[PDB]
Amino acid sequence: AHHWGYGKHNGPEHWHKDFPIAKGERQSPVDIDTHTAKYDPSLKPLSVSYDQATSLRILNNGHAFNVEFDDSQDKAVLKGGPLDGTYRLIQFHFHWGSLDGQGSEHTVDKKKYAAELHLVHWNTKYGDYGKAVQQPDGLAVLGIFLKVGSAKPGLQKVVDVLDSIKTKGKSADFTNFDPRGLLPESLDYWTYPGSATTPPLLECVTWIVLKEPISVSSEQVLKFRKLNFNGEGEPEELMVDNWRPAQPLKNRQIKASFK
Ligand SMILES: NS(=O)(=O)c1nccs1
Ligand SMILES: NS(=O)(=O)c1nccs1
Ligand SMILES: [Zn+2]
Repeated sequence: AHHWGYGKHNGPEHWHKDFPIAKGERQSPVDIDTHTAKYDPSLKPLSVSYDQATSLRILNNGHAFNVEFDDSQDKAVLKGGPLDGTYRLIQFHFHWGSLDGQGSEHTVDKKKYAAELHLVHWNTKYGDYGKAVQQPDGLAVLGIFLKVGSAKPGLQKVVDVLDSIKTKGKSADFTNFDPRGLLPESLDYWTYPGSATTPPLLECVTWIVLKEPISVSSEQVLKFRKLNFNGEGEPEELMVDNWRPAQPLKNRQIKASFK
């Protein structure tokens, strides 16, 4: 069974041994070189349609926490931008650091942010998530950087439930959460073809990374860092530094939606 993680002994440098696609041609995350990314006037504005989102549950899965949505019909969808068709929101989660100077997966001119939010969506033309991840255009992940400054009011409900899901395998009800409160003002973005950033690292993602970070407070991110990778009663390993470093860009172009 899976035994990968973020530690010295099972972290990103080890993943290729059980997931050889780790060394593939379209791995994520990557560094976004802002001077090399080309404005593409053919890209569209994103359409983020979360008005009818139905959050259900929050789960500590031993790698991050996922806020899960009802994806049994088109309630919260992502369309437009670089995408063809309709992508349904299934879950969001974050990656973060042990200190504010690292935590993001993507970097911008080598700058690491304190954390990165991933809103994960699957292409409805493949019928279910498991089928979608087997396709090069199966997922669309909306990535949003977090910097530390003022509090993000819409994040507080998430932070306040974390005490109840401290350890791997714990979940809690998480209904009526509006993910619109996690977005920045601008939907300007970069996009490129990549992969999931956790094993099995499937090369199925169209990445859409927002240029504008959101601000969260130090206190909010400190609460992320109180979670545990371990299960209940096991030796405590704080859930920190659950980010994969930037991978080689190889034969890919990062496109900008903005001039
Ligand atoms: N990250 S991994 O699953 O390939 C692994 N490395 C050592 C033991 S298990
Ligand atoms: N961290 S991520 O959003 O690229 C992801 N991995 C698996 C499903 S979604
Ligand atoms: Zn992620």
